Amino acid sequence: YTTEEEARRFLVKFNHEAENLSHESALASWDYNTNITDENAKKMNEADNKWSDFYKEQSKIAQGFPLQEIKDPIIKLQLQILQQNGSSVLTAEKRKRLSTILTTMSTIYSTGKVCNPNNPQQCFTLSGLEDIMEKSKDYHERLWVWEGWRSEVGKQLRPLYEEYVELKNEMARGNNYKDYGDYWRGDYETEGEKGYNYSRNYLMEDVDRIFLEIKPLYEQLHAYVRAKLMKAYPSHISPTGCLPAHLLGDMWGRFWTNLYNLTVPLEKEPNIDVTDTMKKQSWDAEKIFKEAEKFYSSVGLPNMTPGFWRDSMLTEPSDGRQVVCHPTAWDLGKNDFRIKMCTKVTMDDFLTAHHEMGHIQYDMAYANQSYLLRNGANEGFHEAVGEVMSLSVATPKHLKGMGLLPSDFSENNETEINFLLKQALTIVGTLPFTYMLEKWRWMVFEGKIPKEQWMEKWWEMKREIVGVVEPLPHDETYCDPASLFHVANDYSFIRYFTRTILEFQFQEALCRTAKHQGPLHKCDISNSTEAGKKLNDMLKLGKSTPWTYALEKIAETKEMDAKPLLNYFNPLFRWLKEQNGNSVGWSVDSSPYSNQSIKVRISLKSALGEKAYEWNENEMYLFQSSVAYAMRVYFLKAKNESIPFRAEDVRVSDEKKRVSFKFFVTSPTNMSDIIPRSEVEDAIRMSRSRIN
Amino acid sequence: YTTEEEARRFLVKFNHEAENLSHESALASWDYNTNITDENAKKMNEADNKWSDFYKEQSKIAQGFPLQEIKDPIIKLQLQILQQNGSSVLTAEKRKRLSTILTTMSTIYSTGKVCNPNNPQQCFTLSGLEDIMEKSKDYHERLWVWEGWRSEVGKQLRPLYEEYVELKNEMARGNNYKDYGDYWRGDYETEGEKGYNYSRNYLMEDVDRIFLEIKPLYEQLHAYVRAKLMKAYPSHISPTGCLPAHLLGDMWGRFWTNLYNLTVPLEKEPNIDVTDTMKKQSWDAEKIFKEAEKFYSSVGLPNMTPGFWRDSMLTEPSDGRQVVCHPTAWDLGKNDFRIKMCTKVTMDDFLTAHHEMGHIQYDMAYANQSYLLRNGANEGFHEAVGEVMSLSVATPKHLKGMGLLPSDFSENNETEINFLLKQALTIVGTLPFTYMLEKWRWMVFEGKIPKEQWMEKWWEMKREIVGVVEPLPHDETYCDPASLFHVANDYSFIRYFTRTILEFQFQEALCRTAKHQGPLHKCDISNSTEAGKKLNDMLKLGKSTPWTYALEKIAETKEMDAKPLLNYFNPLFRWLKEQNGNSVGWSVDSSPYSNQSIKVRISLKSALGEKAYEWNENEMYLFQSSVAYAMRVYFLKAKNESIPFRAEDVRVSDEKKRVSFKFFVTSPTNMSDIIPRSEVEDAIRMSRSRIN
Amino acid sequence: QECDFTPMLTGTPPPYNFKRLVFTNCNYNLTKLLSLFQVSEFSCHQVSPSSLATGCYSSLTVDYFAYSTDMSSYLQPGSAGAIVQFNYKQDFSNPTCRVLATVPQNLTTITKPSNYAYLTECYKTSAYGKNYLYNAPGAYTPCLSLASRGFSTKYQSHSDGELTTTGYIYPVTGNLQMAFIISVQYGTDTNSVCPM
Amino acid sequence: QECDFTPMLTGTPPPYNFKRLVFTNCNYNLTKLLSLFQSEFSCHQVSPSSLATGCYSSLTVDYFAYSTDMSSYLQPGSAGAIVQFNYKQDFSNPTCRVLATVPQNLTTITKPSNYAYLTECYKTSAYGKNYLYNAPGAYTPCLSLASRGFSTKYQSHSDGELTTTGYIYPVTGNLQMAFIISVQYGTDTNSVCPM
Ligand SMILES: *[C@@H]1O[C@H](CO)[C@@H](O[C@@H]2O[C@H](CO)[C@@H](O)[C@H](O)[C@H]2NC(C)=O)[C@H](O)[C@H]1NC(C)=O
Ligand SMILES: *[C@@H]1O[C@H](CO)[C@@H](O[C@@H]2O[C@H](CO)[C@@H](O)[C@H](O)[C@H]2NC(C)=O)[C@H](O)[C@H]1NC(C)=O
Ligand SMILES: *[C@@H]1O[C@H](CO)[C@@H](O[C@@H]2O[C@H](CO)[C@@H](O)[C@H](O)[C@H]2NC(C)=O)[C@H](O)[C@H]1NC(C)=O
Ligand SMILES: *[C@@H]1O[C@H](CO)[C@@H](O[C@@H]2O[C@H](CO)[C@@H](O)[C@H](O)[C@H]2NC(C)=O)[C@H](O)[C@H]1NC(C)=O
Ligand SMILES: *[C@@H]1O[C@H](CO)[C@@H](O)[C@H](O)[C@H]1NC(C)=O
Ligand SMILES: *[C@@H]1O[C@H](CO)[C@@H](O)[C@H](O)[C@H]1NC(C)=O
Ligand SMILES: *[C@@H]1O[C@H](CO)[C@@H](O)[C@H](O)[C@H]1NC(C)=O
Ligand SMILES: *[C@@H]1O[C@H](CO)[C@@H](O)[C@H](O)[C@H]1NC(C)=O
Ligand SMILES: *[C@@H]1O[C@H](CO)[C@@H](O)[C@H](O)[C@H]1NC(C)=O
Ligand SMILES: *[C@@H]1O[C@H](CO)[C@@H](O)[C@H](O)[C@H]1NC(C)=O
Ligand SMILES: *[C@@H]1O[C@H](CO)[C@@H](O)[C@H](O)[C@H]1NC(C)=O
Ligand SMILES: *[C@@H]1O[C@H](CO)[C@@H](O)[C@H](O)[C@H]1NC(C)=O
Repeated sequence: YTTEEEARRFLVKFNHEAENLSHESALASWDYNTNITDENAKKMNEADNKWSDFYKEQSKIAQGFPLQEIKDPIIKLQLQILQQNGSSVLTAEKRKRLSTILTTMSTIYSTGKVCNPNNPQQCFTLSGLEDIMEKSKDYHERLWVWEGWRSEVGKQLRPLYEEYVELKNEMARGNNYKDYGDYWRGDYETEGEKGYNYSRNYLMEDVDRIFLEIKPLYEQLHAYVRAKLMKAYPSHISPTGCLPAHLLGDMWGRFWTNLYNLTVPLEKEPNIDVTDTMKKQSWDAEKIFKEAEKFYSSVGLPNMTPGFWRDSMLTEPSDGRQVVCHPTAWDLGKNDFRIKMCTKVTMDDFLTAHHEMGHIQYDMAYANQSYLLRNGANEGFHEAVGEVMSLSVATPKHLKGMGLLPSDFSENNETEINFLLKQALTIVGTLPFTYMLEKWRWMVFEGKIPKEQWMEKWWEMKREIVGVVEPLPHDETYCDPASLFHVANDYSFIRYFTRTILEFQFQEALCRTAKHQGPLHKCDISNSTEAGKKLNDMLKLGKSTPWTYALEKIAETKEMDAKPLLNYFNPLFRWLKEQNGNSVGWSVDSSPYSNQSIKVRISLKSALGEKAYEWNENEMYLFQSSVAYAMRVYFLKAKNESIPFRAEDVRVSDEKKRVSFKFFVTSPTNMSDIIPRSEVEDAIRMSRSRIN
Repeated sequence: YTTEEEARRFLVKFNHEAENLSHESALASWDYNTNITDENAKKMNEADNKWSDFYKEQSKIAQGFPLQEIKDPIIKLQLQILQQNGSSVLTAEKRKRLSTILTTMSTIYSTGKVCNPNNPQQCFTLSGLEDIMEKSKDYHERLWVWEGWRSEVGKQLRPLYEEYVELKNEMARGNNYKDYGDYWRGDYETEGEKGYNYSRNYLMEDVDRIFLEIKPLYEQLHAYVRAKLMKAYPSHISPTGCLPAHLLGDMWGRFWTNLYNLTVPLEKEPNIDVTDTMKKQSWDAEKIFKEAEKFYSSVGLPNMTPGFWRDSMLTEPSDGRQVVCHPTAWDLGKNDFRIKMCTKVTMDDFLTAHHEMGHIQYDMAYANQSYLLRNGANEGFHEAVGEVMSLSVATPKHLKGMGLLPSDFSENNETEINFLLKQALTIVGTLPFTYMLEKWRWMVFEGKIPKEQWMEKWWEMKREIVGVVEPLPHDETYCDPASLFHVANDYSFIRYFTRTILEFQFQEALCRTAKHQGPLHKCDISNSTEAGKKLNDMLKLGKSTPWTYALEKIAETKEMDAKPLLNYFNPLFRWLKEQNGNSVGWSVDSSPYSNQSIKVRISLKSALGEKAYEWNENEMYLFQSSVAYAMRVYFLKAKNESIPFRAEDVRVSDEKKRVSFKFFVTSPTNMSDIIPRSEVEDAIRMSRSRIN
Repeated sequence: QECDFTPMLTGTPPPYNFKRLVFTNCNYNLTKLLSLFQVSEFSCHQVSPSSLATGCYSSLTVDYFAYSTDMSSYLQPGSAGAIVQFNYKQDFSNPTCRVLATVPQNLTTITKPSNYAYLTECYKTSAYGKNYLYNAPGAYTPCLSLASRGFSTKYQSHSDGELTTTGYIYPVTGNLQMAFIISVQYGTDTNSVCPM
Repeated sequence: QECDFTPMLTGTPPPYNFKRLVFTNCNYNLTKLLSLFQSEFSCHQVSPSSLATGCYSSLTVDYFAYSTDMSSYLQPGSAGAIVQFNYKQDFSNPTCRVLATVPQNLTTITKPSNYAYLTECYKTSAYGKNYLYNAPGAYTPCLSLASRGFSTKYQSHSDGELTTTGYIYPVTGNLQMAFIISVQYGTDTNSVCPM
C-alpha cells in the first residue's frame, strides 16, 4: 500500500519550505551585493549556515529511501539528484587537508609578482601585468615577462597540485566511480532511453569527430595568420614552422582578438561608428532597456511584470557603498527578477544589456515547473539562449531598420568580410586550445601517463594540435598548466566547446523557419510569431526532459554537427582560398633555438666501462659548471671582458637517458639568442681533459 | 680715502636689505608644514627660487673684493663666510651627475625590501623591519634579517659610491684643499687670540687622547655586558671572544639601550612611576609650558614675549590638514618664535618640551648681533645647551621639591646605580662607534687605503676598537658602510663626539659655582642668579668670538677632557670593579665560525708549476662546484636525501694569494649550518683526481 | 427616487476586494457627473460619453479601485501580466469606459489607505508543479480565503490547506490616485437608470 | 572751573600715541568718579578713599586701549618689549592702575579696527642695530615714520636709517581699556580740589 506515493508526499513536504528559505538567503545575498557593510557578512553567515544545515538534514533523511523501486522518470530524476553522498564518504582529516590546500592554491595565485633585475624595486601584480602584456610591442620584453611569470608561479605549485590530484583521484575511486574524469563525465549526458543509445564514453568520439571535421578552416586561418605575422618581427618565424607562444598577443592564447590591429587588410575603409547619434541624443539608461523590451516583445514572448521596473539597479548608486559592475541576472524566485549593472552609452553596453535581458527572459518562462528542476538542461543552453539573440541583434540591417543608422550607408563586398574575420578571430580561435587543455587534464587525471612525463607531454601536444612552440626549453620541475585560472579553481572546462557549437546550431535551425534568401549572416528575427512559438516550445521544457529531445524539437537531429558552422563561414573560406593556395601546415621539429644549438654527441657509458656511472642527476651539474668555467676563461683569453657567467646559464634539452643531450648558452641578463655557435665551439675545443 | 669703510658700506647695504625675504620664505615653509597643499608647495618654490637668486647674485658681486687688506677680524669673518666658490668651480655636466647620483642613492635607500623564502609573497620595508629587529628575540631570525638587508642594500651601492667618492675628491682638490677630509675639518678650525693655537691636524691627536683616556670604563662595561649576554643565547659567546654583530639589539648598534631589559640586576625593586598624578589630574598642554617657563625664569633668564602665546602650535590642529609631530624650534627672526609639536601627557613629552624651551631660550638670548653671525659657535653648542638643561631637570630631588613626587619615597644606594647604568648605556655606547666610523671615512677619502681593500679593513677595525665580530664572512663586492643613514646623505658625522664631551664639560664647571656637596649627579640649578649670569655671559657672545674663548669664560680651559666624565661615573666604576675583577679584554682572532672550518692550502701551483696557473678568481668557481658535487654524492650515497646543493654554498675566507684559506659549507635554505667537520672531511676524502 | 452614489465618498477603497451596486427607476443629472472630478483622462469602448446622457436602460456598473498613474499603461490588455490572470479580472463586456483620477484633498471624508497591495501568485499547490489558477470573467480572484489575513512584508507569503498566496506591497507617496470603471447594460427595464 | 573730562567720551583711544591733560583750581565729586565705570584697581600703597580729600598739585589721567590677559605682564617683573620698546611704564609718586571693558551705552566711543603695539624700533648700525630702550618721561622717542601705519603681520618699514616693526592684533568682542592715575603732591594753583 506504499508503492511510491511516500516519495510523492515527501517531495511535497520539502517543496513547502524550500522556496521561502531560499528566498531569504538570496535576498540577503542581494542586500550585501548592493550595500557593502560588515553586518551584512554576519547576516549572510547566519543565513547560509542554517540553509546548509537544512540541506544536510534533508539529505541525510532522504538517503535511506530505495532507488531501484522508482519507475516514473520524472520523480526518478529528482530522487537521483537528491540521493547523493559524494565527499561524505571521506574521513575528516583529508577533507580539511583538501580544503586547506585549495585555499592555499587560491591565495598563492592571487598574489603573483614579477620584477626585473634592472630596477628590482618596481614591478607589478596580475592586473598591471596583463595591461603591459596587452599594450606592449617589444619582442624581448614580452618574452621576458611571460617567462618570468611562468617560472615564478610554477616553481611554487608542483607538490601542492600533485597532492591535490592524488587526493581527488582517491576520492573519485572511493565514490564508486572509476576516476575523477569519469565523475565529470558522469554529467552532460546522464540519460538516453527508447530512442537514444548514447552513454558517457561516446562524448569522446563525438568531440574527436567534430574537431577533425573543423580542422581545415583553422588550418587555413593559421596559414594566413603566420603569413601576416612576420611583418612585425622579421627573422623570427620559420616559413613552415610554428609560432612563438608569447607572440599571441594575450597572456595565454585563449583569445586572438588583440591581433586584429595587425591583420587588418587595409586602413583605407573606415568601419561602422555611430556613437555620435546616441552621444548627442544622450539616451537615458532606461531608454535602452525599454527599446530592448519592445524588440523582444516584437517576437511575441511575454514582457516583464511591472514590479520589475521598481525594484532594480539600473543606474549607478551614487552612494558611498561601492559596488562592482559585472552584469548579473539575479533570479530570486517568486516572480522576483532584478538586474545589477552600471549603465553607460556604448555599443558594448547595449549588447551586454541585451544579453542580460535574454538571460532573464529565458529564466522567467519556466518558473512554474518546480524548485529542484529550476535549471538548464545542460551547461550550454543557458548561455546559448542569450548568445544567439546577441549575435542576431548586431546585424547592421536591423539597426538601420529600427531608427538608428540612417540609410546613408552602402555596404560593400569587403566590409562584411571584415566583420566575419572579426567574429572568426574569437569564435574559432579558442576551440583547439580548449580541446587540448581538456584532453590533457583528463589523461593526467585517470593516470595513463606517470607524473614524470607531464611537461614533456604538454609541449609535444602544443606542437601537434594548436600550433604553438615553446620559446625556451623547460625542464620537469616546472608546472606550466597550473598557471591558468580555471586549472587552480577546479572548475569544469568542457562547456565552452559544446556551447560554441550549439550556438550556430540553433541559429541555423531557427533561421530555417524564417525562410531567408542570402547568406546566413544576414538572417533576422524581425516581426514574426511562428519563430517565437518554436522558441517558447524549446524553452518551456526546462530540465524535465532529455536535452536530445529538445534538439529534436528544434534541431530535429539527435547529435551536433559543424556543417552549419562551416556553412556560415563559406564566404570567408572562399576568400582565404586565394591567399594560401601554395603551402600550409607545420612540422613538430623546428624551433627558434634549432639553428643555434650544437649536437653535443654523447659517448656510451659501456664503451668507457671503467670509472663509468649512470647520471642519477648531479652530473649535467658538472658539465654545466665546467662549460661555464671554459666560457669565462675564453672571454678572458682574447676578449678581455669580465662577464660573470653563472651555473644556470646552460639549457638542457631533448634528453634520452644515456643516449643524447643538447644545449646552448645565454647571457646572464639578456637571454634572447646571445653567445652563438662558433664562440662556444671554440671555447669548448680550447679546454682539455679537465672536463672529461 | 677707501681704507676699508667701503666694506662697511657694503655690509650695511647687505644687512639692511637681506631681511624681509627670509621672514616670508620661512612663513611659507611654516604654512606648508602646518597645511599640506599644492598651493603652499608652489609658494615655497617661488620663494626659495628668488631667495637663492639673491644668495647667488650677492656671492657673484662680493667675490671681487680683496681679503688680505682686511684687518678687523669681525668684518673679516663675515667676508670670508660670504666669499667662497665651492662647487661653482665644477663643470655643469659633473654637477648634474653629482646631483643625479645623490638623488639615486637617496631613492634606493628609501625603498628597501627583504623577505623570506618560506613566504615570498609578503615582504617588508625598513619601517616594520626595524620594529621586527627591536622586538624579535630569535638568534636565527635576527641574524637572517640582518644578513638579508645587508646583502640587498650593499649589492646595489658599490659603483655609485665609488663614483661619488671619486668626484668629491676631485672637486675638493680643485677647491684649493688637499682632500675632502680637510674641507669637512674646516668648520671646527678657529684662529687664536694671541695665546691660542688650533689647527685642523691637532684635532686628530686630541680626539685620540680623549678616546685613549676613556677606554678603561668602556672595557669594564663591555666585560659586564659580555658576561650577562650569555644567559639568553648559550653556546654562542666565547668567554674571551667578541660578540655577534646582530645581537646588539639595534639594527646597527648605534645605541645599546634596548639591552636594559636583559641587563637589569633584579626585578624586585620597582622603578619610578608617577604617571598616575598627572594622568588623573590631566595636566593640559598649556600648564606644562607655563611651569617650564616658571622654572626657566627662576634662574633669572627673561621670560618669553607675550605676543608669542597666541601664535603657536601647542595643540593638535584637529582637522584634515595632516601634520608631522617632529619637535622643532623655529627662529623666524624679528622676534618671531614658534614651537611645533603635538603635546601629550608623558614624562618623555615633558623632557622634550624642556629641551625645545632650552633651544628657543638660547636662540632668543642673542639678537643684537648681525645676521651672518646668528648661529652657534660650533656644531655642538646649539644642542649642548638644551641637553645640559634636560639632564639637570630629570633629577628626582627637584621633581619632589617642585610639587610633584611627594616625599613618600626614600631613595636607596641601588636605585641611583640603576639610573646611572641607564644613562651610561646610551651616553658612552656610541662613542667607539662614532670614532671608528669617522676615522674610516677620513682615511678612505684621503686615499691611503685603495679601493680594493675597502671592506677588508672595516671588519679588522670592528674587531679592534668597538669589540664586534662579523657573523659570516663577507667578500669584497659588499658595501657594508653605505647601508647606514648618514653615509647615504653626505652629512658630517663628527659633531656627536664633541657634543657628548661638552655636555658634562659644561655641567661640572657650572655646578662648581653652585657649591654642591655630594656626587655631581645630585647637582641642581634651583633658584639662583649667579649661574644664570654666567650662562647669559656664555650665550650672548654668539659667533663673533673664537669658541676657545667661550670655554675659557666658564670652562676656564683651552681644551676638553674626560676627567669630569669619569668623575661623574665614579660610583658606577667602583660598583663594576667588584664584578669583573679577574678577566677583561678580547682577541681579534676568534669568531663563531672558527672551530668548524678546515684549512685548504695545498701548494698545487708552486709545487710543480706545469698545467697550473695563478689564481684568477675563476678556478674558485671550479672548486666551489667540485666540492658541492662531492657533498651531493656523499649525501646521496648513504643518507638517501635530495638536497640540490647550489654553487653559492661554500664560504670563501681571508685571502693572501699564497694558496691558503679556509671555508665551511652551509645548508641551501637555513643560513645557519651545522655540517660538522667529520662529514665534509669524509666527503672530500672520498672523491678522487676529478677535482685536484 | 434618484440614482445617487453619495455614500461612496466614505473612506478607504477596496484594495482584490470588489463590490457590486445597482439602482432602480430614477433620474440622474449630468451636471453632478461632470462636477465629480476634473478631466484627467477617460477611455470609452467606442461609445461617446455624450450619447450616454440619454436613454434609460438596464443598469450601470460603477466601481472605484486603488491604482497608480504609470501602471495605467499596462492596464490596457496587451500582455499576460499578473494583473489580469492573477489579480482583478479586466472583464470585457458590453462597451465600457475607463477613467483615471487623482482625488483632491478637499474631500476629507475619503481616508488614505496605508499601502497598496496587489496579488502576485495565488495557486493550488500540487505534486509535480504549481498548477496556476487563472482569473476568468465574472470571477473576481477566486483564490480569496486566506488572502484576508493581510500583507505586512515584501513578498509576504502564506499558505493554508493547499492554497498558497503571496502579494506585493507598494508604499504610497504624495496624493493618491483612483481608477473608475463604468460597465453598461443595455435594454429598458425596471432596473434601468434614467437620465434627466 | 570744574575739573571735568567730558570730551574723553569722544572716540578711538590713543593706540604708542600719548597725550597730556591737566586742570586748575576746581571742584570734583566722587559720585561721578564712581559712576564713570564699575573691574580691577591697583594703587601704589595709597588708599583710593584717602584721595577723596585735599587739594594738591595735579592728577595724571590717561586711557590706553589694551587687553585683559596681557595685564598680567603689565606688572613690571620682566624686560618684555612692552616697557623698553613700547609705552613706558613710568614710575613716580604713587599712582593707580585700573582695568576696564567699556560697554556700548555711550555710542560716541568708536571701536578701533585693530590694536597695535611696537615690537622693534631701533637705530640701524654697522655691527649691531642699537637696541635703544625707552626711558621715563620719553613716550617712545622712535615715533617719526611710525605714524605711517601698520597693515600686515610683522609689517616693517625704515626711513633714513631708522627701522620700525610692530604687531597688529585683531579685536574680537567688546574692547578693553585701562586707566592710569599718577597724582602730584602739593597744594598750588593747578591743584585739583575735591568737594
Ligand atoms: C639583447 O641583445 C639583443 C640582440 O643584440 C638586442 O636587440 C637589438 O637591439 C637593437 C637596439 O638598437 C636593435 O637595433 C637590434 O636589431 C636588436 N637585435 C636583435 C637581434 O633583435 C637587445 O637590445 C639586447 N637587450 C638588452 C636589454 O641589452
Ligand atoms: C647688543 O646689546 C646688548 C644689550 O642689549 C649689549 O650688551 C652690552 O655690552 C656692553 C659691551 O661693552 C656691556 O658693557 C654692557 O654691560 C652690556 N649690556 C647688558 C645689558 O648686558 C651687547 O654688547 C650688544 N652687542 C653688540 C655686538 O653691540
Ligand atoms: C637551522 O638549523 C638549526 C640547527 O640548530 C635549527 O635550529 C634548531 O632547531 C630545532 C628544531 O628544528 C630547535 O629545537 C633547536 O633549539 C634549534 N637550535 C639549535 C639546535 O641550536 C633551525 O631551526 C634550522 N632552521 C630552520 C629554518 O629550520
Ligand atoms: C507551466 O506553465 C506552462 C505555460 O506554458 C504550462 O504549459 C501548458 O501545458 C498544458 C499541457 O500540459 C497546455 O494545455 C497549456 O496550453 C500550456 N499552457 C500555455 C502554453 O500557456 C505548463 O503545463 C505548466 N506546468 C505545470 C506543471 O503546471
Ligand atoms: C552514500 O553514502 C551514504 C552515507 O555513508 C551511504 O549510506 C550510502 O549507502 C552511500 N551510497 C549511495 C548510493 O547513496
Ligand atoms: C548501445 O548500443 C551498443 C551497441 O549495440 C550496446 O553495446 C549498448 O549496450 C547500447 N546501450 C544502450 C544504452 O542502449
Ligand atoms: C588597436 O588600434 C586602435 C586604433 O585602430 C587603437 O585605439 C587601440 O588601442 C589598438 N589596440 C587594441 C588592443 O585594440
Ligand atoms: C514590424 O512592423 C512595423 C510596422 O509599423 C515596423 O515599423 C517595424 O519595424 C517592424 N519590426 C521589425 C522588427 O521588423
Ligand atoms: C673664485 O672664483 C673667482 C671667479 O672665477 C676667482 O676670481 C677667484 O680667484 C676664485 N677663488 C676664490 C678663493 O674666491
Ligand atoms: C702653533 O705652533 C706651531 C709650532 O710652534 C707654529 O708653527 C704655528 O704657527 C702655531 N700656530 C698658531 C695659529 O699660533
Ligand atoms: C622591556 O621590558 C618591558 C617590561 O619591563 C616591556 O614592556 C618592553 O616591551 C620591553 N622592551 C623594551 C624595548 O623596553
Ligand atoms: C627658591 O626659593 C623660593 C623662596 O623660598 C621658592 O619659592 C622657590 O620655589 C625656590 N626655587 C626652587 C627652584 O626651588
